Amino acid sequence: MASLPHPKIVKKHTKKFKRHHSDRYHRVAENWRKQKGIDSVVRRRFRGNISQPKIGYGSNKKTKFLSPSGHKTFLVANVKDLETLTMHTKTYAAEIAHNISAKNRVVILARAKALGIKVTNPKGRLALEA
Amino acid sequence: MSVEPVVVIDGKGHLVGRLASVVAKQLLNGQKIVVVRAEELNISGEFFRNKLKYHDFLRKATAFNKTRGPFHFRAPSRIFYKALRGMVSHKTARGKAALERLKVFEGIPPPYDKKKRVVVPQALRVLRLKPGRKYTTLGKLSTSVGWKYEDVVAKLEAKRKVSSAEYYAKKRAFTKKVASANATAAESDVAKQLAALGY
Amino acid sequence: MGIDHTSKQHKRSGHRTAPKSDNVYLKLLVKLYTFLARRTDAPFNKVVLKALFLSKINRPPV
Amino acid sequence: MAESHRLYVKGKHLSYQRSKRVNNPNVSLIKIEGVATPQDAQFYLGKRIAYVYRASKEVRGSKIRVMWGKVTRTHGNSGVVRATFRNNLPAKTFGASVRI
Amino acid sequence: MARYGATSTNPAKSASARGSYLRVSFKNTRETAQAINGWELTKAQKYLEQVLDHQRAIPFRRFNSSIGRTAQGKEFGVTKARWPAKSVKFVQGLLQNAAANAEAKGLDATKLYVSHIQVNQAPKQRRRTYRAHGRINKYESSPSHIELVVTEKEEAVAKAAEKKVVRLTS
Amino acid sequence: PRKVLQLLRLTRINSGTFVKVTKATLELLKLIEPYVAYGYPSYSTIRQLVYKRGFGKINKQRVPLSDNAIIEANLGKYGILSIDDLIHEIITVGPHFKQANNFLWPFKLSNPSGGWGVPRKFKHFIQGGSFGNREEFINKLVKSMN
Amino acid sequence: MSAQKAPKWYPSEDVAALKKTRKAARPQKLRASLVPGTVLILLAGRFRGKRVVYLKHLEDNTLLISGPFKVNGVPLRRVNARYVIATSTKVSVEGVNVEKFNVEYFAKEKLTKKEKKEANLFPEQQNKEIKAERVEDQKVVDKALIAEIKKTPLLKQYLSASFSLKNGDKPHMLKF
RNA sequence: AGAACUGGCGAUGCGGGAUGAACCGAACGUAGAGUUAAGGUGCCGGAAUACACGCUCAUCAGACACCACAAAAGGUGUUAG
RNA sequence: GCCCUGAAAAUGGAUGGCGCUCAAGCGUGUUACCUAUACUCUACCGUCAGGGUGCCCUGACGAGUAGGCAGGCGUGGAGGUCGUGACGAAGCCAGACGUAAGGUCGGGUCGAACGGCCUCUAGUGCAGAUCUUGGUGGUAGUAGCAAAUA
RNA sequence: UCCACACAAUCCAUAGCAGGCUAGGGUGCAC
Repeated sequence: MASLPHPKIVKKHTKKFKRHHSDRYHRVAENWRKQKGIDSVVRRRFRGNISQPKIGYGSNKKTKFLSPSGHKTFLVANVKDLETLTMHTKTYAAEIAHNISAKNRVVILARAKALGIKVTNPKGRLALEA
Repeated sequence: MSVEPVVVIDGKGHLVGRLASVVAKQLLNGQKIVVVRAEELNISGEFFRNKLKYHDFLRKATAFNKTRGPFHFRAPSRIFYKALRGMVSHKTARGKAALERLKVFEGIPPPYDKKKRVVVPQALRVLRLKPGRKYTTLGKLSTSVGWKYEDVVAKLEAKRKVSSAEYYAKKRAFTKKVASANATAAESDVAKQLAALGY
Repeated sequence: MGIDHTSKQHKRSGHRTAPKSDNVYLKLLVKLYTFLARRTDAPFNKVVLKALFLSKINRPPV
Repeated sequence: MAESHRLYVKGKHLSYQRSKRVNNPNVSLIKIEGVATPQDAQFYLGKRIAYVYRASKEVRGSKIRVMWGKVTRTHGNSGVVRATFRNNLPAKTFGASVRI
Repeated sequence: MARYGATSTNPAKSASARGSYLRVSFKNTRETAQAINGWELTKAQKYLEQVLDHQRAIPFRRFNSSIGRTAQGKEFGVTKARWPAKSVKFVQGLLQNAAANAEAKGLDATKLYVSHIQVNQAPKQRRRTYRAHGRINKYESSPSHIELVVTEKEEAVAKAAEKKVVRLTS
Repeated sequence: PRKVLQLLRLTRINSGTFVKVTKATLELLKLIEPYVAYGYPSYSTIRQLVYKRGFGKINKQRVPLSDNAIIEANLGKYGILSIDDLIHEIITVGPHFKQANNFLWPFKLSNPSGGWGVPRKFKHFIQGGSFGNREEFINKLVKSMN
Repeated sequence: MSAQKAPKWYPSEDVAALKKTRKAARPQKLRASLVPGTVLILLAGRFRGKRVVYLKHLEDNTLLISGPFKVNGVPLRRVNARYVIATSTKVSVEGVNVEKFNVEYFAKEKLTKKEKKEANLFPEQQNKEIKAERVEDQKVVDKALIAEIKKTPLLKQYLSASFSLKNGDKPHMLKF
């Protein structure tokens, strides 16, 4: 339904709270870890420093765990997992697993189209074979 | 001049620090400004105290050891150029470009027949006048510093001489071309003028 | 600013529905009590609920 | 006496269009609320419109970047005006209050 | 060509050579590959024979450090130059190897120029030679790989394949 | 001095509380003093003060002094809660108008517009600032707090 | 429902209310600036003449004008000026509709239509002036100073305008 | 150096102050719009080359606090009282 | 008051700088502006008030090292449950989010294995410790390859 | 070899808006 995924993009901080003094040393991992010591400017938690992770950055409970398309994705192991998904249709998108083989995707793709749950399953299908 | 592409400014009897404030701001506006008549600008106060300040700056310009700067600028165009660098943020690239946009020329540079213009009450006459601890022209400061000056006033004298001739014949021909109103005229039309604006 | 306000927030609440329920029966029974308390008058049923939620320190042998 | 000089002064940004083929440069549309008098626009044009880039609020990039426009030409002639921007403005700041 | 790096070209069109694990200075050869890129086989051969003789310098655009200077710049004026004879000798070998592949394919004496040359330091061999005061420092050697493809294609293709902007609006 | 602020129920800056007429308050107010601008706001400015800044009582959260909420709601043991009646009754400072002035609890004022509400923090009304008692100026000040 | 977390399910069409307050612009805004509304005319230039309906402000000045042309056609503006002064037709727009589409009779109807307002205009132009009138048309902005005169008056003129705006559209797909 | 009474720093961001742990304003989830504090409005540098007046002409001097110096003596027919 | 006189210091001039002097000084009043994360407001995340039906809503408070507590993420393996696989794990670019721990898929590589859930356990998460070991860049085409002159 | 120059990537009719044809001094030109 709602235009609320426009807030999810708008809100952010997709500042991207990375490690930092990351870029200088390769080793420094891209993933965040808290700045323990005083002397860090970041720990003082000003702007321009990179903002820290907290809960308060968190988006609206309704928007969370959704694609930018606004459909909820549920990862779909097989033909069976589709059966719950066809009930959703409009509500849910199905993202078809990395584990999945080509031949299995075919059955799954073909059945999905009849279900009316096109999102990312046709994209994933094109990719594997065509 | 007060537009977007002119920009030519009259230095005669203008205040150095004041000319530089507006000049910097217009270069920050993005104009390319030609400051003309550099020797004729005046900076107020007695010469002796003014020369004492510059003298220390010369004394500074005696060192470092090294070569390659610092500098003290002898001449009226040069003094004025130094003044802009201080006026504008010298740290930044924007500031730097604005500085590249100045040219200061002494006397007149190669003919700008188009008039150089006074800025909104920039001139030292009114801006002295209670008064005048003395007042010092840039040409007076620089005779004591040394000579890019000596050639510049020499040219000023020749430029002013040549132009002063031109202006007399120009004005003669203009009042002549002009006597339009020495009234003619009335012709219903003048009533139209008085109305036309009027309403 | 602050204070009384900060102190109240600084506290806590209050009960708490008991940690773990090994008994399934105890998990629904307590929930049944808050249920009865709220639709009608009964103060006791609301009181019993808290006590069942606390561990060895609230629950009384009689 | 004057001319303009004076600060009043509110306006709107209508929208800033950062546009080429690579041919065209950048346009900015401004609509000042009532202001310039028809006369005040016309004898003049070149009135420089300076908006401060401040914190509004929460953390906006609160910088020592004071922004200056100029009116290129009117388009609107009694109201709306064309402007262009030259500098760097803060981030997608169409909307924002115009002002000295 | 070989088990390779970046060929990006055509088998009918190109000739291949590569040198495997030669012991020569990695910097000196790099210079030489840089300098004698786009040129023929005959021009390059003379250019290298000249190098050994001290007729032609090889430019050292990169790689510095008390390298002799402009005895003559030859190609351009640049301070740094040597005329590394060993390193030149292996490339003479490499060009002769390619030139023989080219000849065998039946590509013409007239054929074209050197598209692609690289130089990688392959492994660095280990070795060591002892030092004073009961301490050890190591002297090692660099095996190098150099890749050559010479291509049918340079004059012709540069015109034919004419080849990159375009449009506009469906 | 902070603990007496907490006593008046000035929890933050741009907080407000009404106080009554007596020497005892004043004397307690004296410890508070360099916290405060104070004075009598007139009959009208107080009307303008309640409408924007007023809030709801306990047994409910904050719910404002807005139109519906006062007429139907607000507890009121002593007398009539309704908007005009309540405001009259506090200003007259008669019986249990001290219980009326057990407001819900602080008025949370806007910062002054134009800073006409801020003459110097440094100064007293006698220094030429904001500080201290001033009837006239408090009504001007509250208008700005809108 | 039930159990078990929790997706949807859809809705709407609600509100609500206003009404005295519906209205307040709806004549009006005209009141501040003067004038009628659209359709607006070339008095000037040329003497005898002409009609257009003001589809757009891109902003005021920069204004969009239209009529018909599916095939070969007839022209069209975005212009910052050239020629136009108002008439006496008013809609409940100011001046928003648009593209440059029309078509069925549009040019011609608008041409017959003009005659009347223009024929009403030229005596009032003789009564004031003509040569002078160009300079007014040239502006475009506009508006306050003098919104007058009569013309006589509307019903058909509204009909073309209402249609033009509706006409201005198209849907139906196409490749050219 | 060593106590008392208190706030801050430590563990407190952000705005002001050239920079600058504890000076002023200010106690900070996010994001925006508005308006303000402290403090500032010739240029750098928002924003006044503001308005009424008076002294000063040394470049005094652009300074709450501050590694901001300047005294006894103070002349003095400098100005003023 | 002002001011000079008292008034001398070491690599180069400044009141932050340019440096104006009926001021851009300093003091007396005064008008208008500018300006924070403040304050107000809009939207919304936690806590606590609480309400109401695994879920929805009202309003207040809400930086944080040492540090306490509580919820969650990820790891190898076990069992059971849900399955997945001859193009799986794994890899690198990217693509989607979750503040976030992580998450999901795609390119195009790869040629056999892998998730989820519940419950559990533990050789269970690193930038660092003149940390261990291996590999690698700059240092460099640099020092040395020079005293019987053969 | 390179100098100078085309092309494109960087006071009147009045259509129907607009123009711009043709009946009857101000300033751009290789000076």
